[PDB]
Amino acid sequence: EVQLQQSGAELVRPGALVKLSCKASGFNIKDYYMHWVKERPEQGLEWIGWIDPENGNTIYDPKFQGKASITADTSSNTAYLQLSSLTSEDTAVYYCARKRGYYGPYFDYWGQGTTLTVSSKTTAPSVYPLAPVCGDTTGSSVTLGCLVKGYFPEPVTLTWNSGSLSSGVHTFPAVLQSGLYTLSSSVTVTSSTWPSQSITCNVAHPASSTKVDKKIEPA
Amino acid sequence: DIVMTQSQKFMSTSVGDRVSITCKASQNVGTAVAWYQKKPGQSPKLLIYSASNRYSGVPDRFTGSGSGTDFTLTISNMQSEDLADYFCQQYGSYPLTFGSGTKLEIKEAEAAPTVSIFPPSSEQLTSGGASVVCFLNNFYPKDINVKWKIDGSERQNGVLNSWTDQDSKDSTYSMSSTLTLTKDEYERHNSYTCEATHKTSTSPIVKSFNRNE
Amino acid sequence: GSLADYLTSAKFLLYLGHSLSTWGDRMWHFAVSVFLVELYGNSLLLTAVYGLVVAGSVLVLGAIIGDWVDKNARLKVAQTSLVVQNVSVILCGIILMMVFLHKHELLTMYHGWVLTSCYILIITIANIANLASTATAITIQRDWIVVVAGEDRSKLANMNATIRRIDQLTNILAPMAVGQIMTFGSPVIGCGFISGWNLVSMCVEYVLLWKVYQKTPALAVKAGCASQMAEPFRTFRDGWVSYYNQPVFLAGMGLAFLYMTVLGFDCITTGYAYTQGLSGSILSILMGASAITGIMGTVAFTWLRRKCGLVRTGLISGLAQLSCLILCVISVFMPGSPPIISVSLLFAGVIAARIGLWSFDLTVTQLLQENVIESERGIINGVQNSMNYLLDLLHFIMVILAPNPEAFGLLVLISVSFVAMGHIMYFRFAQNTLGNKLFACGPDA
Ligand SMILES: [Co+2]
Repeated sequence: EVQLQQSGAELVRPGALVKLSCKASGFNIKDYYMHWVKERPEQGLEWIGWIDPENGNTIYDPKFQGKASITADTSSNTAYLQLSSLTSEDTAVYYCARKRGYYGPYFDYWGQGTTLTVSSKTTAPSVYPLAPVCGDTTGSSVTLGCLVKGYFPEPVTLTWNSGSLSSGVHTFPAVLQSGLYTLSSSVTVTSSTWPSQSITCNVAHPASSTKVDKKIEPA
Repeated sequence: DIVMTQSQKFMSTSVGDRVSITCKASQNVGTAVAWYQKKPGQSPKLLIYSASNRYSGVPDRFTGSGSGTDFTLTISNMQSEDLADYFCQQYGSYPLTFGSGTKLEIKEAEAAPTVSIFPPSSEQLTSGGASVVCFLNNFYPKDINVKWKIDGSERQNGVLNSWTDQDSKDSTYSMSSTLTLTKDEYERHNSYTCEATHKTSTSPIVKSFNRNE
Repeated sequence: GSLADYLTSAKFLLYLGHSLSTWGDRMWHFAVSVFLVELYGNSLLLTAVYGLVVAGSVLVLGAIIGDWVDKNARLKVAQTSLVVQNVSVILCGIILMMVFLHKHELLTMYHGWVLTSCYILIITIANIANLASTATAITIQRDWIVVVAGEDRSKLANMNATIRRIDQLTNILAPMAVGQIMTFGSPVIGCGFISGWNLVSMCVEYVLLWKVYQKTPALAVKAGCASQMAEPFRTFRDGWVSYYNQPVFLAGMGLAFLYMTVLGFDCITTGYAYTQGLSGSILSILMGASAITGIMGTVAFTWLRRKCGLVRTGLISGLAQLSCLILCVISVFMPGSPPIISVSLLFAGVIAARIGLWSFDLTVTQLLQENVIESERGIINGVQNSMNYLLDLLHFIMVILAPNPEAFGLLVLISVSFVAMGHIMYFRFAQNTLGNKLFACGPDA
């Protein structure tokens, strides 16, 4: 069982120094070429460079020449990626790969991947539920939605009507605005019981322990 | 360098049909093309190397072909476990370049959006912030245009639209468009409407909410 | 304890088998050379024709041999090739025995009809033996060595260097031993020794190959008129296009171009030395120096690979060889043939070219070994051999066209040029692998 493990969950301020590790179990890095690959979110796969742990020869891609530095330690059997002069464009997921020769056919084994995010400030989520009940005509489908805004450097979990869990609740992906994050969860499985039975959505942010539950009220 | 271009970014398919993904090279790479498949949230896997040879463990339904500039990966019978992102990589020359990637999604009958516009939140308004959010519930085609008309004006500033992923059970998409404005900006208006334009019908579906109401 | 373990290990058995095979091959080659120089006289035309025949046959059959090696079991291919080669050498030795026994009779039996028949029969048998030897080299030095080494490049380089040293030592030793045997007795006894040695070596190498296959369990796993001739042509075309499309095409191209030379020591260079008035003892000590510099090139290649890297090692070897070749180019324009300065400088350049060339050859063969898929090793190696012998065929043609000493210097220049071309081509390959970090050896700092 050949395995490659990496560190994870890296949060860094702009313009700093970042170090990623890649520990190999089941083989020796000395007999292989160790490559690093970067994946920007909603983007393609980009190649950083490669290193030969036997002698220390490291070759980089033209773009990641003055920004990345690949090192290796054979005794600990671990490769290292050093990132300097970090910018907001560098938030991505980094993979550690193994290659046989100079022109090896394939990358047989990959790493789990390390998530690197560069940001400025941290904050707590703000929940502002709102369900339109003004000028309603049909009560056969009540689509009640809750919007969480100002989430600072963290993913939030929104559970709508935890007492009666339903599959009709869709949680749209959070988007970045003004350095913070915004998300919205909308449930339309209310049917006719929604106008009378109380429905409450609870937003939990692990990074700030701000688990706040708000019940949607009629307008 | 060698630029690898994959034409299609979203290929719509059904279970049990052959799937062909193309990969084009800027120069003559020869037979040095390797195909990788990756599911969302996991490391990329190995399917085919040297554009024809299948790796040990890959199912036989994956077949690679092509040479020189054009390459193609074919799946004889699509299954639910083959919906992922596939890309091609060359190793003829350095630096190594990867493909843009192609995402495979299932096919379903066309559906119309179930739009719903929510008024600005009272709690947010008391906090000096106005956010008008309109949610389209279910619609099969990914492409859907959202137009926000405030006081009969097509405002195209400060609007963010987020679309969910393909639901496994229903094979339907959802979208949420939010426009952020100050309390004064919301006050200085009378008509607030959101119009969704999809391929289901030529006439856009418009849902409105009067400012006075 | 440790000595028994080393003598029982797979590496030692492989070394022993290769040493026996190369010793027998060199003995048979010297016997054929003696037959040619004595029975037909010192004719360069006949030797060039024999080289032309063997080079063309390998050029045509290289892809077929590589495909056959690729699409069959490892033990069966090696055993069949060894048996074929040894049987061919034994038959050639018996034929040479019968020819040498009737020396005066065959020289006066007829106008030369029987003599030409013997010549063509010997040439055909030698061609078959050379094809078998090429198949054995492809199946052993490219397939079995990598599997035995496993995931260790230092071990692979050490095995390649030891193979090269064994080849150099047997090249410098076995002709001398068989020549002493011939001169103490008669050529018939020499041919008998050739035949008996080849038979015993056949049996011993069969047993040794069985032992090597048993000791390494990773050799049992392998990952994959006109109508009659349709498929060999398809195999030839597919192999050549696959070789052309390989990313290590330039390195093999340069290695093949390096064979286009007359600046060796088994070529007409010795004839030129004789025509310049040099005794045989000088030639013997020069051959010894060439072998010593070959060993030096092997050890230098190992050290340079360990310290700098494969591509930079190839570049350094190429630069060294080019310096030696420009020394030779300076030599040819010195006073002498169109008095000792010219030949002295030429020989020094040749020896230093030998060391540089051996380093470059080791680098290129390791590059081909470690960057080729195991399902296409044989066909690529066969096409590489075909190109090498194509360049050798061109060299034989050139030697045929200009036999006189007076133009020999001109020939030398041509050789030099081609060598440069090869290295230039390798340089391009280096760029495609290294870019702007070409002249930087060691860890980045
Ligand atoms: Co030979």
